[PDB]
Amino acid sequence: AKAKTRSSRAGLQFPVGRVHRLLRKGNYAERVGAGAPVYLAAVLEYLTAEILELAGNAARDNKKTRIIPRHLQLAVRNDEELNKLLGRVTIAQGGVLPNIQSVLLPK
Amino acid sequence: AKAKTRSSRAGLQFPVGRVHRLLRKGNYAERVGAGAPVYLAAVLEYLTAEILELAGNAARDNKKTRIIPRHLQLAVRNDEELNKLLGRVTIAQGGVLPNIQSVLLPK
Amino acid sequence: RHRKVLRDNIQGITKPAIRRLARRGGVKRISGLIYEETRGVLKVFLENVIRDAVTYTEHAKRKTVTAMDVVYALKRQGRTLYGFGG
Amino acid sequence: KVLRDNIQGITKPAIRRLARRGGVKRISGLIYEETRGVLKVFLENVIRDAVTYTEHAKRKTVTAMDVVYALKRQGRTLYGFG
Amino acid sequence: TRKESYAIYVYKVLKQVHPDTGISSKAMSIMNSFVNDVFERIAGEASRLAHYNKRSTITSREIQTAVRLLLPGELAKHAVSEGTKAVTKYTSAK
Amino acid sequence: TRKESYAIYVYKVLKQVHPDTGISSKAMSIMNSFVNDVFERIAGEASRLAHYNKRSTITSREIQTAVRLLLPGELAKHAVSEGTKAVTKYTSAK
Amino acid sequence: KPHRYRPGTVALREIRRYQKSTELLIRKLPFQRLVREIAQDFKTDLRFQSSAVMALQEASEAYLVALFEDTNLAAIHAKRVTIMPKDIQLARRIRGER
Amino acid sequence: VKKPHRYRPGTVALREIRRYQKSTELLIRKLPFQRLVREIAQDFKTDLRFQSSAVMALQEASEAYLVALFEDTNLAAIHAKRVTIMPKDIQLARRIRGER
DNA sequence: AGCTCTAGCACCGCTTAAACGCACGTACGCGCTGTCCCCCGCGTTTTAACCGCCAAGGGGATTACTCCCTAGTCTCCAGGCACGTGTCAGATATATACATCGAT
DNA sequence: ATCGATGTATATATCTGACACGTGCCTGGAGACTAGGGAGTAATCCCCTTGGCGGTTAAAACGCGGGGGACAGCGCGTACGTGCGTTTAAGCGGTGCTAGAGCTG
Repeated sequence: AKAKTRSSRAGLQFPVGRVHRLLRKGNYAERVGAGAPVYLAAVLEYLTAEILELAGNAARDNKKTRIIPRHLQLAVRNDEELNKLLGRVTIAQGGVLPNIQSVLLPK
Repeated sequence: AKAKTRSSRAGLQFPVGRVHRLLRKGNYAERVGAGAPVYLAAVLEYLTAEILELAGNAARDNKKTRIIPRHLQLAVRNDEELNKLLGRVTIAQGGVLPNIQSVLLPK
Repeated sequence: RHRKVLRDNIQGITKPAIRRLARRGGVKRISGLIYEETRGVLKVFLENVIRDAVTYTEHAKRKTVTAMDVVYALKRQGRTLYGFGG
Repeated sequence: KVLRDNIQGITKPAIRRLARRGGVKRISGLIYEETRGVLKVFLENVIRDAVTYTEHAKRKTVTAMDVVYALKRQGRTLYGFG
Repeated sequence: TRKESYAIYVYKVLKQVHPDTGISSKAMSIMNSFVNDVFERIAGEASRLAHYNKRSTITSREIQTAVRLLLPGELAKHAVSEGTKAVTKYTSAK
Repeated sequence: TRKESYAIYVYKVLKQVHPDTGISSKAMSIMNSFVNDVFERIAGEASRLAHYNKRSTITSREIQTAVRLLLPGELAKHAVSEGTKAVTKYTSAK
Repeated sequence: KPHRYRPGTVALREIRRYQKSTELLIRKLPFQRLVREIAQDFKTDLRFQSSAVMALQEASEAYLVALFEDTNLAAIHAKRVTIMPKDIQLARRIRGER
Repeated sequence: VKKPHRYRPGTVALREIRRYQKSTELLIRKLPFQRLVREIAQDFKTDLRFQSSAVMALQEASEAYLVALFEDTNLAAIHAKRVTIMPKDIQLARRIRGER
């Protein structure tokens, strides 16, 4: 019959088959369930969608249509929750926030 | 022929076979070499012997013939290298090292 | 199994208990504002540990929060705990 | 060719600029010395792991893969070099 | 030789969330590392949850617990829903 | 049923290093947990070292590199020394 | 004429007394009630093993004594001896918990 | 004797405190950092080579460490009612993390 | 073990802005001195933790059964990756408008 | 309070090399297939957690006094910062070299 990719059956933009092969070849367990690569591809797609959503918002705030890892750093760090996930993460060519302490301002 | 354990073949007292079985069942790799269980058992013996020696010295300093977990905390926290190893590790029934800051001491 | 809907148990960690917990750490004097910030950070830490512990229970389809689940939950946050099997 | 010392190569206005990227107003005179010290011990810790990673693979150069992997083991993942 | 990555997939995801945004090659590398690291975290705790319960399979329950574990907060309330709908699609497609 | 533990082995280690000193049960479990934790750490680092070099077999060199990474300072040198003499004794006695 | 010691002496005496002891500084039953209160809104009708409760005891006590040692260092750095909530926040936020 | 127009000590510091936090360029010069990386990897062995991406990653990670440590150092300094940093602030920021 | 060939390394020139040292000034560190209120140590008082005993029975654990599910093998083809081409958006440059900071 | 230079930002055009797009090509995802044992379920026993009781008593809570210790204020002064001028080595480019990655067998 005509072959259909499992990501399209799942309605996903991330590969079910590649994730399933990596779960097999990562040797995490002896067996891998059917819906587990679908579910993991879906959570990867959701995280990618949120992080690129914040990246696009930061880029539009910067008025720069192609996103830079600076825009990525503003995307990850300004989010109150996503910063906790990427807390022990250094983004290459990322930089820091333009924060000035209230005492350090001139009188 | 007569069965003879691999631990005595290696001059070793933690078991070769148990470490080999937990290496195979631990899903670390598809294959495990012959020298891997004996080497890992030797490393485990060195660490256990060092901590037991320091705990016995600390118990002689406290004058009991028993290693209480307080002696284990005193053993693993007084040695700088073992402190660097077990830095993020909490040992139960251990307390803290009896240290006082010199600013807090009056005279 | 809860006998009653418990509330306001944060005062169970008393000011003298906070005073001993500070004394083991090696501090001489305690201000009055310590005794609620300490309770707040204690509440935050226990919420963070018990959330992971109860997820470990519900993955096992259990009703009892065993010691092994607490050990693995504390291992997940980077604070490994010994003396409870491991 | 063996280099003698380039601890002083880490420039004092460069430490000033890194601290200003950190968000400080003023810098003490000793900061240029203990900042070089902590940078040296951190690079010691990272480079030791990097070189032993390279020695594991029968390789005699140090790749960005092994630097990123040593940083990942150290507790600070690095994104941007694989 | 050929090297395997996630560049076209994150490009498709960015295109469907934003039709008029570009993205640099350094960001290709960062998304590749980020997807690989999140996959490594989730699969690692899936293996740990399998080994804690004497479990020989990794089903959707282990991954669901891992997603509830790594991610706290509202994404913990989001990513366990979205992926659920994914397998809700999959059981309606197989 | 029976649960596996490293109790008697670290007990005879204690008898070898301090022949006139006993052990308590709580400290016994603490040492068992320490043995399991260090075993998991070194085996995980060896698994990473094998996977990152496209290697499928964990050899003695794998764990030698793993203990060179994990144990800091002079304990690394004594660990690799005792491991090397153990494996040479194993090969010579075989 | 009572034997009132100088305030700032018996505090150090009991610092030395507590630092050599492994007894549990938090009572078992208030921590039972607190643990049940925290675990109540995560699932109703949960049960706890006694060894799990002891694990909460030891982990909580170790975390609190480490935090208080760090805030003591932060306080003595700030040319003061009494810890304040700003010391708590500073030690936590340098540690990265915020 | 007339004097040229000049700023207060601290306000051009704030002008570049805003200027240097909006950019993402590397702060350490590339050659001295590469030479330092080469000299640290000498007691391990000689004749070791580094790819340019390896030195790039090392410099980026070390600059990230220094910027995070300097935020913590400035925060320790502002805790002590001071606007400038001190060395003991550096050992405080190292000691709270448990890496001293 | 061995061929191929990327790229790390060595170097050399010049243009270059930072790097460097120094000169002048002032905000800021540090210490003193002030008020004072904040907490510690106390006995008295009072609550509940604690032991332990008993008991109800839920719930984890074991044993047993049977079946859906996934590794495994085989065949096949299209999505995916390397490769190539060419716009096009960002960097660069110059002119213009607005605003923070200085000091009239 | 007001006005001025210095500084950052705003606007428009030219220019360029990375990224968007397309094409050829092939490893690996997909479909079909059987088999085996892990997995889900039920039946079962029973450790063990919850619950209640009672008395013991250690300890929490309470108020008291008083004096360090916090902290505002002040002054002084060294050490910063800012600036100009000079010096210098990074930065950039090309050239030349081969060690040593990297793939196949």
